[PDB]
Amino acid sequence: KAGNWLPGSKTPAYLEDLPGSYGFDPLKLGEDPASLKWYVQSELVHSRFAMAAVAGILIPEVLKAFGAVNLPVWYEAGKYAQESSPIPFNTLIALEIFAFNFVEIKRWQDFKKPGSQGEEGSFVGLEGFFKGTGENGYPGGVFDPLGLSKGPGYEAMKLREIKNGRLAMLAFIGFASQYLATGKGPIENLLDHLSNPLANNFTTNGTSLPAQAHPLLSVLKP
Amino acid sequence: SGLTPCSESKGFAKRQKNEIKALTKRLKQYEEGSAPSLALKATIERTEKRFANYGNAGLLCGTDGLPHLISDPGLALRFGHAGETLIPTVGFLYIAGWIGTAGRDYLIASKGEAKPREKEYIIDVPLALKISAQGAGWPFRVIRELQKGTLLEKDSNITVSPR
Amino acid sequence: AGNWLPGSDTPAYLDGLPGSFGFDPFGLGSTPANLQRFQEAELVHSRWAMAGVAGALGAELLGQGDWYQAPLWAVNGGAPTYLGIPVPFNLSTLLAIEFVAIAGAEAQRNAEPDAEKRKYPGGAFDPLGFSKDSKVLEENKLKELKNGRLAMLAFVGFIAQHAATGKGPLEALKLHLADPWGANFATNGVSIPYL
Amino acid sequence: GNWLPGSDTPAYLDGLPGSFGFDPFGLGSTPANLQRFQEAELVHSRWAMAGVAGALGAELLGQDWYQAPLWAVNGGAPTYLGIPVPFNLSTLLAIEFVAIAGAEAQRNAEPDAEKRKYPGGAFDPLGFSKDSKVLEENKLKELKNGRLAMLAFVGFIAQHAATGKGPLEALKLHLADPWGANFATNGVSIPY
Amino acid sequence: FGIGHTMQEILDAHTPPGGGLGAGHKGLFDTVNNSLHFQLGLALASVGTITSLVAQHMYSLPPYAFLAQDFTT
Amino acid sequence: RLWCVQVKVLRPESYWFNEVGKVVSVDQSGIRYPVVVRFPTVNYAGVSTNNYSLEEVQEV
Ligand code: CHL
Ligand SMILES: CC1=C[C@H](O)CC(C)(C)[C@H]1/C=C/C(C)=C/C=C/C(C)=C/C=C/C=C(C)/C=C/C=C(C)/C=C/C1=C(C)C[C@H](O)CC1(C)C
Repeated sequence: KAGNWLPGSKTPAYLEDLPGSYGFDPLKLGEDPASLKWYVQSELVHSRFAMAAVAGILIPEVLKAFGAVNLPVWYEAGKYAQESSPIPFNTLIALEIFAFNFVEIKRWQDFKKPGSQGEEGSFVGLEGFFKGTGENGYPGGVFDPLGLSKGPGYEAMKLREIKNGRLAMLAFIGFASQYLATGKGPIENLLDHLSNPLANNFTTNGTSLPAQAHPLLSVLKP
Repeated sequence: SGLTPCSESKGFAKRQKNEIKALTKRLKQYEEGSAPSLALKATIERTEKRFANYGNAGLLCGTDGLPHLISDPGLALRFGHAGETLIPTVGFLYIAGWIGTAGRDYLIASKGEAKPREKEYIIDVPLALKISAQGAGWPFRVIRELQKGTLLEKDSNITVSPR
Repeated sequence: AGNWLPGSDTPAYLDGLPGSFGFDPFGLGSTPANLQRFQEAELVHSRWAMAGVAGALGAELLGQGDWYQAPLWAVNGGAPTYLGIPVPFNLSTLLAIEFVAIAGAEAQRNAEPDAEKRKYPGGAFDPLGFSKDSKVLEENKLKELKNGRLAMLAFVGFIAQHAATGKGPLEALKLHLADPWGANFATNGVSIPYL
Repeated sequence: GNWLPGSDTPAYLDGLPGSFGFDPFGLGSTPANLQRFQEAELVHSRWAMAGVAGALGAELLGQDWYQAPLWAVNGGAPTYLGIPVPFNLSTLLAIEFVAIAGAEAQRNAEPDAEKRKYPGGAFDPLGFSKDSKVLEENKLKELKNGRLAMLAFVGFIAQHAATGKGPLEALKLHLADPWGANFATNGVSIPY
Repeated sequence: FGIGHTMQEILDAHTPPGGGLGAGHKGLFDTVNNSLHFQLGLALASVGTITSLVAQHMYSLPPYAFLAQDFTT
Repeated sequence: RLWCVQVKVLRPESYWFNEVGKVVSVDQSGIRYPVVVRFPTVNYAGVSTNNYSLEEVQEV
């Protein structure tokens, strides 16, 4: 166990040996072992998607703030990419549907039967790419080309992936809510908070605290 | 369905005008600043805000000047009426599954006690509050119990009458 | 022969059948009497589609119009033409001998008592003796169903393409080859209705 | 040899011709898959000999390889060397199919395993073959010489995808401007 | 006359081979034929449904001349 | 048949048909319904016990 999310609370016993476990399950969603395996895989997939997304938002945004490049912001990047895209919208959607149907069915079949996508005849000769590591959510093969899962620091990298994943998930939801509440970019929100942190936060964006629900906002003001 | 938006319906505007006129006719018998005058003014303000909000919500009005709800999930999604029936459907189904799962969990927990009937009329309030808070994650546990086969009692274990 | 979904359990009743990849996710072949009927039905559908696809495609390569442009002389007041040669039959006599010829052939097929000859009759239907060797016949049974399943998807592909774009089969292939990323099933307003 | 000195080679790659222990993804772990991949590698390598020798040899004779099939779509006639050459593009694909598919169908009909990779007999004129001492030596020579050939042919396609010009003249630009003209300078291989 | 269907054979043949309906309609010919209350229930169900159909179709598709103008009728 | 063993009632007209009760006692004098079963629920008469024959109870 990495620790306790609530020090002094009684952590559930089924979360003792999981990587990135702080005993956090107050709703008891992972009490069933099959549910726990499915949610471990789901948390890993969500974590890696949010990881890549937050990288592709923040690193261009930080480079733009430093003045290195001039890329469109994340909430409008779909518009400028589609105008210069050789492939139009509908066929892009269809291709994404086809490719993700294929790869997610392969991932799902490996989840149901571990190592099944690496057996003879599972692919058309290329099943050695996906032999599996025998672990839920850690495929390996082509997905680990540098082979650092065989290194001594494999367990530390599992903990690093999960915690950075939770941070990335919270960061992307923060990006979406900050755009929906303030209308500006994430680095703009950070600079506005750094300029005046008392007055520039969620309590003054006019959205997160609705005026009808909080009548004291318009009363206790200068 | 041949309806018109309430923001451009003449019957909707006529109904707002008539309701405001009736409230203002009631308003003129009281002096300014009195409690009936303030109450009637608050009612007038609420009427104006309600008609403005119903016009701004994209509600469709009939020939009677009254809003009509669209409940087919197709017509609601492609014409912006999902807040009339579809989103309330999702919200109600979530809360109803919450209540049902909390009740089922309390009944199952009380089944294992020495006096199972005692907890049904003398409520274990801390246990009921703990189970009630855990009902937020009801769809995950319920769908897992459905897949596992533990949600349903077997037909051999349920009493039936002779046929 | 393989698995349609690798790494998945296949139904046991499908093991050993010709052209079997364990594909029965709805369990339609669980009843043994139904599975025997479905085997003849798949083969008859396969053989009709294999001749139907070759007839539809092969007439276009000889410049006789597409499969959709064949029968409108019945409704336009025209006359049938086979390779430019006129055919002196009308609809009152084309369908009459169609009912006589086809139902006569189908009545003989339905009268076979044993299960094997209802699928693989042989005899007069195999004059070149391809069923002399058991190894070649077993491999050819897999070849027939895999070609037949491709033709069944092709003919439904003919109907669904024409119901969506209105063009011919080779016309659509030319349209797809001219601009693949902008002319496909996704780029019409039929296959995906909400863009 | 070894593709990565100090790394542990897989055990199933030992004793193979042209073996450097390079299989980090374990593609040839199954012996049935490994046997087919040697025939796939050799046929890919042998076709890469013809592609490179052709692309380079024709332009050493003053005949680009990309501009070679540029008389059918735009308009013109086939030409080989300087002789006016018969046949048309529609007829060329007919002889293309019968010659290659007829030959390739005989490539895999044999029940042997070494004959699918190393035929011998009627396919080895000028002697060669013999017992063991030079057959394995040119077995190693075939895979290694073939390996640059398919790397070069992909390099031929990728360079023309980035520059739009031939490989022989782009070699001349690499000697004229060795530091100002390479794959890093053009804004195709590495953007920004 | 030697031609035609036998209702017992029709009922006995219509059992799904997957066993979804159990024995199917086997023995239902003797059940319907020997029970006058089964026949009366079927007849009354169909006749009452037809009576409702008559009510729903005579108002909307009036079959008699000058019936739609007689509102009381 | 044993003492305090769970049994399933197979009598169709019984209130506790397909339900599980506890055996109180089994009479050994050859009476028609020797197995005495206690149930956790009452029937419509408020009774919690009934007598069953050997074939009417199945050990679970
Ligand atoms: C993660 C998915 C995702 C999200 C959050 C967004 C969000 C956004 N996109 Mg964007 N897009 C996304 C994916 C994609 N988009 C586009 C193409 C565009 C264009 C061309 C444009 C945008 C624009 C926008 C913005 C306008 C608001 C909007 O359109 O809401 C959309 C909100 C969504 C949630 C979209 C649905 C995504 C979906 C959930 C993905 C997964 C679906 C799968 C079928 C999964 C189904 C379940 C599985 C298990 C079977 C907004 C920031 C535009 C904007 O700036 O103009 C006002 C703009 O012009 N997008 C493509 C190309 C195919 C995507 C591929 O997945
Ligand atoms: C081994 C493995 C291991 C691990 O495990 C994984 C991994 C890493 C994945 C792997 C590796 C790999 C590699 C890289 C692959 C690639 C390759 C090659 C390139 C192919 C070719 C391929 C290449 C070859 C065939 C070739 C071809 C050639 C041809 C003939 C050409 C021709 C030409 C010429 C004549 C000239 C003329 O005028 C025209 C033409 C006609 C146009």
